[PDB]
Amino acid sequence: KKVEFKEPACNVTFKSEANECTTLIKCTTEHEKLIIRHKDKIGKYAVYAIWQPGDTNDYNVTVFQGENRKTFMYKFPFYEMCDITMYMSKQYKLWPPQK
Amino acid sequence: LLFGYPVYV
Amino acid sequence: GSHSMRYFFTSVSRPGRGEPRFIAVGYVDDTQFVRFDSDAASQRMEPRAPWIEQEGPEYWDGETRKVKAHSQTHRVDLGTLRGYYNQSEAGSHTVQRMYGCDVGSDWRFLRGYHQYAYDGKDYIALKEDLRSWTAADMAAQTTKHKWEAAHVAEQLRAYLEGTCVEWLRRYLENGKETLQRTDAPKTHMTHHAVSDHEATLRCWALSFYPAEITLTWQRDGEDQTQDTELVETRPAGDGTFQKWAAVVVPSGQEQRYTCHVQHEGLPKPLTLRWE
Amino acid sequence: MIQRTPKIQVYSRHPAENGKSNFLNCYVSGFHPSDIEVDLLKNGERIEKVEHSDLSFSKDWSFYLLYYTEFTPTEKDEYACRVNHVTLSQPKIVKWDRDM
Repeated sequence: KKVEFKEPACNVTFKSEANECTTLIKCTTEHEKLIIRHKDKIGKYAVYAIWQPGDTNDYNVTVFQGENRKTFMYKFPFYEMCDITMYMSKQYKLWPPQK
Repeated sequence: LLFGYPVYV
Repeated sequence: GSHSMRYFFTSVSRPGRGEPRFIAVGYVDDTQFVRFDSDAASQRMEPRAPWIEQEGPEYWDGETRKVKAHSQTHRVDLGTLRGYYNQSEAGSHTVQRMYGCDVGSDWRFLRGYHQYAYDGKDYIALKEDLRSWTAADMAAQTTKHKWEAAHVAEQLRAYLEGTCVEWLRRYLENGKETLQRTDAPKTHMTHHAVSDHEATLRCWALSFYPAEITLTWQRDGEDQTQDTELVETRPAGDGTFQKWAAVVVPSGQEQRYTCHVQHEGLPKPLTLRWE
Repeated sequence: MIQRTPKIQVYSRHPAENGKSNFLNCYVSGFHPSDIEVDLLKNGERIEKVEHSDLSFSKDWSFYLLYYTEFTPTEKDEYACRVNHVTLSQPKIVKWDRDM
């Protein structure tokens, strides 16, 4: 009846769009379901958002199984990846955005 | 979301 | 603001060379979010926008099954149509289909669409009332009769005024960062010497969204036209669009002309004068 | 049947500057049938790394596609788009004039 929860498999991907760095946190689990939380967003499969300098770098994922659950906390170097992802926009001074 | 009814000309 | 969702389907027969080539693409306003290509390795409906990846496995399995059903029907349609027109079994033909819905600023149903084309020509289309059909030739009449008996319009009306609009709203929210945005155009003017007597003034509009935009030239106030060249609004490849308008002007008179830019993302129309 | 000749626009995503990575675009629209051959050329030679959008069409049923490739402009290098369609007797070549 007890559960030895396995950590969810999550992947963070980046896509340059309209000179903004879009981020997508997508996760899966062998358990019943999961909930991803990032900024003010929540998702059972993925969370989409635009990341800009000064934004948070945290997200957490809760996996469920029956009446049981476990939340895993994470940090990610969003600026580093966005910097790489927005290389072309940076050349024309279109990124980072105005604060 | 796609229409779910198959249609044939 | 007003929004729309559209699905476009293209099926092309290639007799003797395997099944028809089928390509389906889905759009919300001016941005694509999904596609299916019969020639792709996956054989699955595939995302074309990161925000649609917020939909789970049930969405993808369900849409994959439905898109393959659309592929199957068009595969048959090609056979039916060549039969309707007594055409050779060896020629290549094209069947196209589009359907979708529009919502007003209130995000409530505005209008629906569902039409077909055979070899680049209108074949049959659902009328605005979503209850009657528009058929051209005899063949289309055959199709119309069948659809009326099969209550196709009734099912489409239920979809267009229901599921279509409901999912459009869902997408608008899930991809709000990209879909509910307005990117004002970045504008500038270029000068091109054509001769020692005149020059081409070109007004550029770049990095804007949505695609709708109006560029016009005026001279000392009067509206220039027929003398002004416009190109089709085109994709920059980054989710944004571009467009330019040009006019041939006599050297030394450039500053008499003015370019006017109108776009949803601009608080008020822009006016550009050379130099 | 119906046959429409493709309109062709060759341009960059961003105003071009030598040394800055950019995207070379060849937008073909208003054509029918959909069968079409599009190549991006550098100094007359075909570029291998070229991607294109998913076939779609306008209200009049005419098709449109976007072919693109990432490149870094040089003052020397010349680029162009080579298109061939049933409506064309011979391949049509539209050069990138880099006017923006």
